[PDB]
Amino acid sequence: SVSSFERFEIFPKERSWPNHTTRGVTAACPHARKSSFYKNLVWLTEANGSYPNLS
Amino acid sequence: EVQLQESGGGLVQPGESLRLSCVGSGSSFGESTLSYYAVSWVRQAPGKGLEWLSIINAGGGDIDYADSVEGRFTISRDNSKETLYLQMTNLRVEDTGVYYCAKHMSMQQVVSAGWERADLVGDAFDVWGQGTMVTVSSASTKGPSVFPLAPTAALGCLVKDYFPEPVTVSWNSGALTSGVHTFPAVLQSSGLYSLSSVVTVPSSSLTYICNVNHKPSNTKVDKRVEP
Ligand SMILES: *[C@@H]1O[C@H](CO)[C@@H](O[C@@H]2O[C@H](CO)[C@@H](O)[C@H](O)[C@H]2NC(C)=O)[C@H](O)[C@H]1NC(C)=O
Repeated sequence: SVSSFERFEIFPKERSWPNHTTRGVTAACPHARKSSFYKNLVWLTEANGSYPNLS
Repeated sequence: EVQLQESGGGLVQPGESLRLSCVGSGSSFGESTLSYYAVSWVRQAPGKGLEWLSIINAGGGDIDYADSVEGRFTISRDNSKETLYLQMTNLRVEDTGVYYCAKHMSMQQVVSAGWERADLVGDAFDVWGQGTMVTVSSASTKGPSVFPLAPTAALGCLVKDYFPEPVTVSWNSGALTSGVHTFPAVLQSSGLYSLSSVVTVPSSSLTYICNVNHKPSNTKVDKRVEP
């Protein structure tokens, strides 16, 4: 039970994680023949052989 | 790291076909073999620069080609064999050159983790093969003629008449690895290539031989060089 409820971009994907890879997808979560991921999360991964510290 | 070895090229008649193979070996970070990455073929014509031909992604998707080779050439990969392919058809004389196999930097999938990259990056080529040469010419192949160059000092080998490139020179199986000078070949007036190879030796003389290898004709010569 909610009086109100709205969804918003807490951490905008490309702008929030410049130094990590954000385009991770999985065959476990397929949408539209192709394989994708959750709509509200980001599978952050290494970028340029480095996973910088994150805060 | 990952190493790459093209193979399967040589001399073929115009309008014919030829299939180059690119074999991967070794692994980069996280035991990533070649099937983790996206690969491209890149050719180089004699004396010119680098031309990109086609790209394929790790899983075998997102194929694309350069307009100059679209319809004739076809890229593919047997990840079980960690091998890439380039099926060339209707070969034209300008297709002659050194065909390279080049891996793209970014990791595109990690299959056991169930992780893929949504896009195809196609970024820097951090690993290249030694190259395999494709010579498109209706001229017939002919074996090399080798003659000695007897004698700090100097002794040599004259590979007089052959077609087409390339040959492989190695004096006494790399014994003389200092001071060598395998000279760039020239195209003689007849129409067949010529080439000399030399090494510097001092007053001391020991026997010296040159090992010649011409792939397209099963030619292997260990010619002597006595005064
Ligand atoms: C990223 O964070 C880790 C820990 O969260 C840092 O690791 C420390 O590294 C120093 C050496 O630089 C060690 O003396 C410490 O023992 C490590 N742990 C901690 C808790 O400090 C790491 O240095 C950070 N990276 C950068 C570039 O600052």
